[PDB]
Amino acid sequence: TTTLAFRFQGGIIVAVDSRATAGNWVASQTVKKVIEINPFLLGTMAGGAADCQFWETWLGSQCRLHELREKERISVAAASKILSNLVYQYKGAGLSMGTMICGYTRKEGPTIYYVDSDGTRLKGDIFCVGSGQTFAYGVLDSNYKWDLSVEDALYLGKRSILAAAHRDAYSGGSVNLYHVTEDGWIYHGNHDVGELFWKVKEEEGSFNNVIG
Amino acid sequence: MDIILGIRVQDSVILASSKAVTRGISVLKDSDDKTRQLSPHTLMSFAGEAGDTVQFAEYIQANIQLYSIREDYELSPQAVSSFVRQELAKSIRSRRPYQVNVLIGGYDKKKNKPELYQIDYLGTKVELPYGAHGYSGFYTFSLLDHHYRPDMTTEEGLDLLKLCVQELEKRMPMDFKGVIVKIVDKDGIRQVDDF
Amino acid sequence: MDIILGIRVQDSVILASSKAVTRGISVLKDSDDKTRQLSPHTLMSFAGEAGDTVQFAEYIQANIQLYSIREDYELSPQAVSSFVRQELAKSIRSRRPYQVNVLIGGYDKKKNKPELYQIDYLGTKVELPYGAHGYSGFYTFSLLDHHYRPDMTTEEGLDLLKLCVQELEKRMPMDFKGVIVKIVDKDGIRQVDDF
Amino acid sequence: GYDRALSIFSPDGHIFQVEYALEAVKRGTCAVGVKGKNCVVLGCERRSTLKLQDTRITPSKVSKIDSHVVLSFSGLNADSRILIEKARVEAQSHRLTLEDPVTVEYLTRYVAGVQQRYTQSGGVR
Amino acid sequence: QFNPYGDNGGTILGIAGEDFAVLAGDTRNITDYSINSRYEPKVFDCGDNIVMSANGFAADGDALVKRFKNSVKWYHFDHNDKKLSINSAARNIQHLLYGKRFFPYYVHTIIAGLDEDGKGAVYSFDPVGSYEREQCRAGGAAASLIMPFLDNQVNFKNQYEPGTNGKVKKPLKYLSVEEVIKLVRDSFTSATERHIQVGDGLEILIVTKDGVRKEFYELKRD
Amino acid sequence: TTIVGVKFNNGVVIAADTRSTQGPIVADKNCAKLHRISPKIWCAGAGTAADTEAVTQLIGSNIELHSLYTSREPRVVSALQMLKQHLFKYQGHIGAYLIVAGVDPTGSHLFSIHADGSTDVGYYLSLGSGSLAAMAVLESHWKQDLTKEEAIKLASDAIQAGIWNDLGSGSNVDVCVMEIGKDAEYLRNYLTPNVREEKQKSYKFPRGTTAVLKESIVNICD
Amino acid sequence: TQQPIVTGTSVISMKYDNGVIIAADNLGSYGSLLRFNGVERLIPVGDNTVVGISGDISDMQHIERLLKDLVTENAYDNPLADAEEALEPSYIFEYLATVMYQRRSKMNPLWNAIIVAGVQSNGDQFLRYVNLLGVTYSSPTLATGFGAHMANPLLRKVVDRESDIPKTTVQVAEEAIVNAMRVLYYRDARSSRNFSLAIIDKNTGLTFKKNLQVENMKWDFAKDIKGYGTQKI
Amino acid sequence: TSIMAVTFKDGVILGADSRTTTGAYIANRVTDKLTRVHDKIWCCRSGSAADTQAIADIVQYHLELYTSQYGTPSTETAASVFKELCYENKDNLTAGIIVAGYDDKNKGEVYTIPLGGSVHKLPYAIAGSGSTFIYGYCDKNFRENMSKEETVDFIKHSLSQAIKWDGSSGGVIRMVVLTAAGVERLIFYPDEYEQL
Amino acid sequence: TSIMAVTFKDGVILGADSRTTTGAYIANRVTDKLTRVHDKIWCCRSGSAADTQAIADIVQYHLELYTSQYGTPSTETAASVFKELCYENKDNLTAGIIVAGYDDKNKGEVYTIPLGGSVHKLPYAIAGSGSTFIYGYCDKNFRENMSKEETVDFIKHSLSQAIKWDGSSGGVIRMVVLTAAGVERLIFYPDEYEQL
Amino acid sequence: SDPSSINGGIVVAMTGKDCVAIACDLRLGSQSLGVSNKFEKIFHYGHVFLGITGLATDVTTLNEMFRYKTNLYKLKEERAIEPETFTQLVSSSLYERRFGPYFVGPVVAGINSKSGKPFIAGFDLIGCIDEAKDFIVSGTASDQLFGMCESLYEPNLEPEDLFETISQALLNAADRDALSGWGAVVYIIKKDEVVKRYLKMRQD
Ligand SMILES: [Mg+2]
Ligand SMILES: [Mg+2]
Ligand SMILES: [Mg+2]
Ligand SMILES: [Mg+2]
Repeated sequence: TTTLAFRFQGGIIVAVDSRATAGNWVASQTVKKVIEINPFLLGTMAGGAADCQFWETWLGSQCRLHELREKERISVAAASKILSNLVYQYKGAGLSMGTMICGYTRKEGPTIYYVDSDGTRLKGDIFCVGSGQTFAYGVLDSNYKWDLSVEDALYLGKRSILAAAHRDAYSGGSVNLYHVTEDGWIYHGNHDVGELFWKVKEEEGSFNNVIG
Repeated sequence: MDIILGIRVQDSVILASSKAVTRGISVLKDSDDKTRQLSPHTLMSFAGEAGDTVQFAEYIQANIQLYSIREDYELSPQAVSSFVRQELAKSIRSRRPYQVNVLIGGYDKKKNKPELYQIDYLGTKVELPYGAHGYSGFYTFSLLDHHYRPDMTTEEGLDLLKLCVQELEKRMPMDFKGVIVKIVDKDGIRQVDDF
Repeated sequence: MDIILGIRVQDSVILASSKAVTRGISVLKDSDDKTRQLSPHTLMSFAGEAGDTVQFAEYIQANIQLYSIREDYELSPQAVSSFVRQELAKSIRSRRPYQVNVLIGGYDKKKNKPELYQIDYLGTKVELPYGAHGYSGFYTFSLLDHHYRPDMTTEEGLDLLKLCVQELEKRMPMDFKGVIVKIVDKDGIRQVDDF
Repeated sequence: GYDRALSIFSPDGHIFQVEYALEAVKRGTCAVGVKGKNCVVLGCERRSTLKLQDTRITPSKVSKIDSHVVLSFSGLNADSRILIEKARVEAQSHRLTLEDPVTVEYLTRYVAGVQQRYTQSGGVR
Repeated sequence: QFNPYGDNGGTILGIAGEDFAVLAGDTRNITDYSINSRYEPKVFDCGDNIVMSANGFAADGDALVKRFKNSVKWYHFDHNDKKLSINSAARNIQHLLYGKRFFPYYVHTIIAGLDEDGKGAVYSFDPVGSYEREQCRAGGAAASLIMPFLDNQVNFKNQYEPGTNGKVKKPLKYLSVEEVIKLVRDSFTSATERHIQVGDGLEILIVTKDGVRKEFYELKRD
Repeated sequence: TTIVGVKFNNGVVIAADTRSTQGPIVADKNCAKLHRISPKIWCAGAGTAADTEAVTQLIGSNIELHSLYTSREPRVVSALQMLKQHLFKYQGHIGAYLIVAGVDPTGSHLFSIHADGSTDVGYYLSLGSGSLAAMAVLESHWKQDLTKEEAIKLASDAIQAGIWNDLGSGSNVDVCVMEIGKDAEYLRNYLTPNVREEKQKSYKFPRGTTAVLKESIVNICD
Repeated sequence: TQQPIVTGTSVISMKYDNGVIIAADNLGSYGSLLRFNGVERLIPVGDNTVVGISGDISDMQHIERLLKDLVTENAYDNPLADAEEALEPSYIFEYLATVMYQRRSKMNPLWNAIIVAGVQSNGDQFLRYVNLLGVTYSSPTLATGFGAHMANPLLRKVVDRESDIPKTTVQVAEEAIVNAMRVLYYRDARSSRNFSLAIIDKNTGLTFKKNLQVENMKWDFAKDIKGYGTQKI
Repeated sequence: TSIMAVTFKDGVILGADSRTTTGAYIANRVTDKLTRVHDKIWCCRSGSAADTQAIADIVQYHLELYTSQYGTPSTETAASVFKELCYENKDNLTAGIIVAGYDDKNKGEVYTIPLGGSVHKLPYAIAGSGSTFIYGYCDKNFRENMSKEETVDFIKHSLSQAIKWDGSSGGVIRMVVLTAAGVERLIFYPDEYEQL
Repeated sequence: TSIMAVTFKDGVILGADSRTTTGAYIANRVTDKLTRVHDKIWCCRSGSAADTQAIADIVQYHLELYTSQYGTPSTETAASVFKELCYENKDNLTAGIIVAGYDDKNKGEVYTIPLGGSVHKLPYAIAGSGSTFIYGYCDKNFRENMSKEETVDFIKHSLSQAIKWDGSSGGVIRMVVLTAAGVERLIFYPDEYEQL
Repeated sequence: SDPSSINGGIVVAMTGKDCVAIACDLRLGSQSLGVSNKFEKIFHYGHVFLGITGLATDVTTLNEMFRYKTNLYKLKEERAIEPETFTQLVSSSLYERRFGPYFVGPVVAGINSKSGKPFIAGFDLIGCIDEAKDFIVSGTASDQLFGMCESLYEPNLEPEDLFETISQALLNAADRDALSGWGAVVYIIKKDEVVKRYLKMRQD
């Protein structure tokens, strides 16, 4: 995996790849590593596919129960903390999860929490997570400014996953893009790296290391 | 050791190499030059097992200097890189292998082209536009994939390298104490003093 | 985690705690506050196993806040430190022990004295003029042995701390991304924003 | 464990033990709550058949549950301590898990829920 | 030391058409270098137009299939004989597998049927309950031999329109049940040639709105 | 592998399957496990394929040089002794399990050699993963005083037991017959009971299907 | 977690046109020591099922008691216990299969390989295997341990697929089984000469044969075998 | 393996089963474990087939070379050569060998060589896995100066029992009789010895 | 240990050596390994002294309680109680026990219970480390319906040999005779049995 | 710490009508890190073609070694080495390192210059020769190549058809392997012309 999410002037970008591996066997190129918890909440998935898939959909059930009981959408802080307190109970048992809980609420604004299976929970503006995280960081960090347009932000997120999909053997397939604003999350498509790489190479003039 | 990079631009090869030497919980030195001049137009940077690194570098240096004197001639970067690779390829099945990774940056005067060779301790050689050894590459390769162009100037190369060092200084867990940067071109080898 | 220090001067306790959070070869965060206010005049810094640290800190915080509400009263630093120690002393023979080391800095309002308590994950408590956890102490204890005086001011304390951070930034292998510094005195707990 | 159904229905549909608990409240000292435009005031009678009291230490009738919420009561004093202690624990547990203090409605719902549970559990009044 | 797991070999394969779906599997059951049986089926009709195979360790696969069949039975009892949709089956199976997260069923599971719009559906699971809907999936011993073939022949990957300079991809389209069965049979005969645990027989279960049909073909017995 | 040797009236016959594996994968479907040491001394080999080939070629070479030096037809006991002493020296690290047989001026001979250097004498022998399937047949059907045609049948039947029942063995049956007073006849692919069935479909692609970036003529001349 | 102490080697079996045959020797080995020689490893259940067991004998005796108790339990409040509600082979097997998998799942296996041979009430032949891991499978021939390696190849020459079963008589099938038992005595170092054999036929019912012996053995050729290579005398 | 060698009035008799094993699989049921290192010096082999064969082959070479230079070697000499190989290579051998031969001066002699490579001259010797089960029997039934027929019976009964209890042992019982008369090979099939 | 139990015409006799060992040190040279679990149901103990004692003590308790409620237990019943303990606690026991008793209906009976906790009813049984060396002997010399004196001799000779070869076995040979007549304890010292 | 799957890569070869094809990917990585997109694994000595997968240092070393040996062969024999003969030299040379082997999966392809016959062969790391009429596979996606070839292949394909077949076998095998890909090269070989084509493929 490579996954990321960053905060900026116009909300939150979230981008992930779609590869799943069993060692060096490429098991799937079409995995959904973002899970839509509600119209204002997203969770990313890295590590054990099952662990992430199972506990993040379980998280969605807990979030849904919160708004039935409290007549109010759950805060990102509280949603992330349900998940982190859950995995902390299983600490040592061998769960494998690197997740980011992204969303907007009125009281918090756009918010990202990194949550992993050792029980770490961090609020932050930028995180990249997974086997390709360093590659995504390299691009993202060098071109990141708070003031990016929504258009430029979407591309950076997509371009950063591309960077990692290219270099990291255990990342690839396609990119899935999301924008999160005050009004909720908006999907911005599935982008096969098959075509995206060549498209970006030509249009951007990058990837010269590659035989064109 | 740890951080060594190399970028080949239009008319030069640039090597950047970290200055720290750490044993245990102490940084013993913050001004270490992890490089040896093999010939006037060939420079080798190196990283790996303590002691092995310098011992290997100086051994290769001695061998190339000997060749130069014997033939009153300078081996091409390709020739030097192939000699180095073979030496490492022997080493890997020895009783005690040299655990050293190297970058060789040279300017070939017969072709008027700069050349960068990346070789690991197994004797795995590749010629590259840009290269790195260790964890360095996990940050820099993606960044250079994006910003690198083949027709860049030496100055564009240095700025591109400043980006790499900035990223490493942000995301790397260890304090590698900055880099010594060296340029290899048609006029030989010089060191950038302010970086 | 890694770097947490504490200095007790004439009229305050000062805690300094590193800002980096590193998992693997990536610094995930460079602005992490490794501290929890337990009561208005008691602050606890912490370092250790990922997840365990915050979970423990927040658990202690919840317990002390509960006590405060129940008695409409603030536990003395000594009382808090003893509660914390016992909690860790239980933990060490559990199925899975909390692997957390802490410094507790508090101002005792009944005695008008600042107090610094160092407690490791085994529940080993000591009151000290200055303290540290992890490799930090291997540099700072000797330095504070030299420059520390018992009658120092808060400002003298901060300069003494700047020396410690300077040394750690010179000799420590890892980039801990500076420190957040907090002062605990008769008026409560405040954060120095420029360090 | 002692199991007896103490709160049960009578033929007329009343749960007499709950209604008798109301009589204990009716016997308790008066307490009043008035809310302003920008405040709430809690007032409490203290019966004056007791002189030689020590007002410093005698449990006050208004209890802080958290720094922003207070609870007062009429009825059995010893009973009230149990509700207050539970409420205070839940207040800290809410801050720990939700990272936000309780709403007054939430805290009230919790306390109300405890009271209800003691009306259909074996072995308790 | 007692090892509670074994490997019974075999391999399975699910393909989804427009208004049908197939789930194929060989009938060979092995341990080590011995054949236990040349005809031991491992693809099952579970009711409600859902076929299922749990390939790998047969004892775990049989327990799982057994439990899911039982889950379907109680779904009827508890929800007024309601039909268990394939998506609902998939999610139930996730919980069956993940319920043994710390002592897993050693199986790659595949189910096939029709979604609620009458379209063909295939879902695959890892041993601890990660699942995904797909047009196409092979599981088991020869999965690595078969899957890339299916990428090429079912989803037309790496195939471009002739003359277009590799600029226009071959267009995706559904396949007939006749074409899909050809691809299944060729997949298994190829796999049989190059994998020792694959052979003896091939049994395909086809699923349409009319129910569940079977087809059986001999495979090489060496 | 399955390999066998069977003695008869006037000589000796050996046989072998033709499967080569890398783990569960079949690497070669038609490999030759019957090795010529000298014209009338042939060797069936099981184990590490390169080891059986090298050790058989080496001793084959030294036997030739010996035959020339002595002006005599080579004997089986020489090949046996040279093979066993070589393999013993290597303590099993050369993984060659051999059935040695042939005719020479002394008569007809059948031996087996394990990897480790131990030798056996017998009228019927089997080695390899399929040796138990083969030996079951040999123990069932062997008798003293077999004809050439009976021994071939027995031998190839024993290999077939291996081909069908052992996952380590498959494809074809090779035979070699060494009769006294005659040239040895090597019968390559004596049986071929595992011919691949007609595929359902041709996968020949429309020309231009594959996207190309560059072409160039490669110079192979001087 | 266990290690087997006193053990029984192969159980072999096959279907023929009217029923099933199953056999197993009478030995309880203690490692390489051939310790006990009167051990019956075929256990009949009613007059329609025989359960053959290999592996740990202490666990075999436990299973005997389970089966014997199962019969008792089935008779309780059952007027048709010797009729329509008699124990079928398929019932007995599913019970053992259930137990075997439960025990492996609790990391405390019954260290056995089991073959249940019998005839159902509708005349159908039943032959199914289950072992310590709870693995189950059916085949026209079935054998455990060495039997799988040496008997199955011989028995499969008689019944190589389903369609060969009506063509196989009880005379032919028994011949093959008895021959297979001889081969295992030649080649399995944990086998004995003495064995038991049971036929369950849809017409003749259960025939249980005790104290059989491997006979018609070839050993004469041994006298001609001298040395290990070059030795002549 | 079950093996033994027994001195008697006229010379010595060697005896052995015929089972070679790889685990529980019988790789050879008609093995010949009685091996000639000289006209009237033979050995019984137990342990690793490879080791014991390699050893016997080397010894045969040595005694053939001894014979060419110094004439017929004594049984003691043959046993010493076996010992030298077994002792000096004790780390890399699994060989329990019994040496038996007939001189005309010394009559029958038996030397046994266990794993360490020690040498032990004895009236009779038993070895191999199956020997454990007949220590009792053989000690109670052996007498010195038995006749040929008595010795054949002693060996036949003894190895019968070793074979009965040891699963590693089995097949036929081979014997080799060493006297002034010459060298005689005997064999006894299961149907005879099993029901003693 | 060397132990055995032998049925004969009038009942059954149990026999045992007297050596208890911790390593090569003899912790007790006069041990009594023949143990009463009922008037005429006894056992021979081999394996861990602690395990076999703890077991016999439990069994004696069970049979005393059985007796109080249902009268005298059969030898089969006693053997079943031993088995139950040995089988169900097989992971935590090292106990090889022979059970022997005298009914008036069933006469003499011998059940042996090896490590797994399997049960084996036999005419006679041998067990313990020393038994390996007398399988041969005992199979050749045992007959059914022997007299008391013949059985005492069979046991005396058998255990004599087991003791001769097994270093773990030794000391005196204890026997216990179980017949309609009653219960008789016999002992035989080294100076007698060593030179049989 | 499994040398054959540190660098990654694949090679496949096929026969057709009076032609052969040999193809390889271009990736060289260090486990998860892709490093070079230009690492060709196919070499030629005269008209004999050799592909080599596995540990890249041994790939390079063996190329340099077989160039050495074939140059000397040619000087002494006064003719270019043929594929049957070269195949034997490869086997000799690998088995020479029996107990300290090169960690490689070589593949030989070529057309005999005298007989005109197409020829392919594969080798294990220790020199065993796998000869085949149809195809040879090698590398970290060898399972995948086996599956592609065994279904896609048919005998007697014309050079232009064989090209499509081998290219599709390689490409789809490569895309199911994390350590193979990043480019591809195909050699179509006829009696006296050899065409080298670089394929467009996904770069993840
Ligand atoms: Mg086969
Ligand atoms: Mg114990
Ligand atoms: Mg003794
Ligand atoms: Mg990639």
